[PDB]
Amino acid sequence: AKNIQAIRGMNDYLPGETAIWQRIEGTLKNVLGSYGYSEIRLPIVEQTPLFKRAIGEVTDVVEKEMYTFEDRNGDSLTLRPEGTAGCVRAGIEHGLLYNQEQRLWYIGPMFRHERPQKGRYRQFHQLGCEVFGLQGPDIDAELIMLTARWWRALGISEHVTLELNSIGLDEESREHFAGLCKLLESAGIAYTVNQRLVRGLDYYNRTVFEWVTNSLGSQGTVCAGGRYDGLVEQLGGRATPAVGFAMGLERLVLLVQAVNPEFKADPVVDIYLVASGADTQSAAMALAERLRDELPGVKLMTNHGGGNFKKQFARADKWGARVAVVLGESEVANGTAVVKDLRSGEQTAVAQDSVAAHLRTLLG
Amino acid sequence: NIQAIRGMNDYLPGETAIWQRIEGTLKNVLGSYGYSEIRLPIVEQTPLFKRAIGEVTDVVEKEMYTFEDRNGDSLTLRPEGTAGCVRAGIEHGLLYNQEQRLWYIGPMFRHERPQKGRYRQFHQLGCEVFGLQGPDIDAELIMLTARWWRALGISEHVTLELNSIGSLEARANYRDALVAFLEQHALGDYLDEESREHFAGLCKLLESAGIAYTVNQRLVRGLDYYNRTVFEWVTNSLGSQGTVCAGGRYDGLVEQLGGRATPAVGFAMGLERLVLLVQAVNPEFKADPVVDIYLVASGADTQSAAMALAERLRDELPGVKLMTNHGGGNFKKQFARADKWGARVAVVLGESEVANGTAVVKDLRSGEQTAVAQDSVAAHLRTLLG
Ligand SMILES: Nc1ncnc2c1ncn2[C@@H]1O[C@H](COP(=O)([O-])OC(=O)[C@@H]([NH3+])Cc2c[nH]cn2)[C@@H](O)[C@H]1O
Ligand SMILES: Nc1ncnc2c1ncn2[C@@H]1O[C@H](COP(=O)([O-])OC(=O)[C@@H]([NH3+])Cc2c[nH]cn2)[C@@H](O)[C@H]1O
Repeated sequence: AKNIQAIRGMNDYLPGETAIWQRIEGTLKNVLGSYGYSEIRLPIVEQTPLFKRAIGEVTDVVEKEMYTFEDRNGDSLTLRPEGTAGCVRAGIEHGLLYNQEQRLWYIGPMFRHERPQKGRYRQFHQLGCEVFGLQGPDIDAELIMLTARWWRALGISEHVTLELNSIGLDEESREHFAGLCKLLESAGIAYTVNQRLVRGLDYYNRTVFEWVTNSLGSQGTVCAGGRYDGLVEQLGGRATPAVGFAMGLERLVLLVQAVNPEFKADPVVDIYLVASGADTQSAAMALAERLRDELPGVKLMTNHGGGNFKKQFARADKWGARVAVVLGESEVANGTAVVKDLRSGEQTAVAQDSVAAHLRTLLG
Repeated sequence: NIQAIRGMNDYLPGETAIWQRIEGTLKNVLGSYGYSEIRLPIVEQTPLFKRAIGEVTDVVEKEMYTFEDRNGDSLTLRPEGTAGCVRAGIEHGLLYNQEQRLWYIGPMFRHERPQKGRYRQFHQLGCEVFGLQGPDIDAELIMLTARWWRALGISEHVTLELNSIGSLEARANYRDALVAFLEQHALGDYLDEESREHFAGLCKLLESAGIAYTVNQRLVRGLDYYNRTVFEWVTNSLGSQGTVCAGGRYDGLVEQLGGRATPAVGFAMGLERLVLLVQAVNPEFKADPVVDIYLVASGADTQSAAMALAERLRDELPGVKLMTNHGGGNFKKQFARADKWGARVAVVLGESEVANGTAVVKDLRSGEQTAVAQDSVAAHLRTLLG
């Protein structure tokens, strides 16, 4: 017997912390849903040439970060360090791009071999967004408006700055960049043009932006994206315009918990089901299942493994149950169930056929 | 151009939709039982899988995707989730003298020959409960699954196979007999006393719940950490290679992996097999369109107007899916794009409308369009959509 630890730089998100993640995620997804964007799920592993061909060879990602390995069949495989390439790839592969428009988003883990700190993980997660078929600066502005809406939704708008600039400058890129700035101004979105802003990836053409934070609630940048009109062709498909971005969920989760500790998730248990005595378990479990039928949306946990009423009532407190449906030998024979409000301590005996209604009132 | 690694799929917008509807329902039912989500790393030290799953098992022998890290360490993309789960639990002190009712969803990697229900990158939704011994929690897990089947309406196409493989002793006693017969040419008979009680109590609980099962004495799982209770939910619609959900006890794994002995039980399900079984048995488990309202808008400097009205309508109509057309196009092109997405209504925004402060609300299903003041469109849409 020995202990195996987690690969350094790879994290486990425990029960308490995932509850926050679930809230933040759903909010993000909900807003994406309101703009008409569809979800696409892509492979964690792709062939190495994809990342070499797309990201660029003199990039520090390709140079020193990819987690690459050789498959049983000699093929070199690489665990995705970002997600646009795979997207484009899947796009070209199923023929979703040629003379079509797609507004997609994706979420999942990315991998990069890096020396961990505040916001640098070896296994990290991105919410990414990509649109195909639209060139003008209009769509460029829609994406920024979308990010903007996310900040407001999460209550962190006063902690993210927007950086902007074009790496085309040539005439066309100027008109296009100007139009973008102008849409932003109209939207009342506050920006800062930065001449030295260039992304670490070699596939961006005109537009390049970045939302940043000072709380280092991220690693500075929290979201970053840009346009890449040539990547579809470069990877073997007919030329199509494209733009998107991806955000560091860990950074985001960090920024929110910092800007507003007033954020919380619903507790896990609403009702705890205490039961003790000879042959009560089947009764208790049968009741629990009925309460589940009648009370859709209630989080009810059935104690298991015996324990006296004192221990069980304490388990109810551990979980944060507000109500406790109790049931011993008597209740079972009499066809009742003791409903105990753990907040006021007021318990009452109710006929089982009426417990659902009672709980309903106690929970609001 | 590059293709995808064989045995690893892409889930497109169309099907993605069916996955989220199925996943939600799953997560919702897990929530109604008080189970918490836990998230674990996709890669772990190879020795964990070797230690946990067993050396002479098919997974370890020929399916894992191992490789070396820059520092010499052996890394393995997980082929299952229980090991990572137990590991993370011992590592953060979540199991000692504690109870947990966890679940997780994610990818699992196995190097197998791709078939109808076998892929190299597959997804599991699993459940692990630590700290409870008796057959009660075992029965709960089986009921949890039954609720899912009903929720998804495939209850009629999934059977339950059950079996007890007793304790270490019984299995080490069954060897002599088994092996002896093997050299030459039943498990239930070497089952220690304690294991027979446990399995009977378990069975006694399922009958009462009205859950139908079938004891299968040749049912052993393909992993080596399991102890008493063992089960699999199987479908004849071959929506899978057969088995859609499978699990069992594994009381000794937490200690073996270097922690204090705590009991544990869990299971994991193949989402692909499930999604397949559902689309099969439930012919039209239709998901809703990605677009409700499409925003037409052509004319001089109309876009800032359109994008602005669009932002307002999102604030007023939370829940609606509204897509703002982009890249120009004549009303004819745009109305077509609306059809493409399946928008039921279109709010048109020409040059007049900008000036007159109106917007035309076009009911795509009946063609009857009307001009409404912008302060009243939200209310107008609200009605058209019900
Ligand atoms: N090791 C890490 N640990 C934690 N968070 C990290 C790590 N590396 C990057 N991030 C997060 O991911 C964001 C985007 O990463 P990137 O700068 O490599 O660009 C891109 O990925 C492009 N794919 C953006 C894109 C998508 N579509 C178009 N352009 C960063 O701003 C940061 O929040
Ligand atoms: N290549 C594949 N493609 C698609 N689906 C697949 C593939 N391999 C396995 N599955 C799914 O994973 C389930 C569990 O099969 P398993 O025998 O690998 O055991 C286990 O995973 C145990 N760890 C379950 C467990 C957790 N806790 C206790 N027992 C199968 O019933 C099937 O639905």
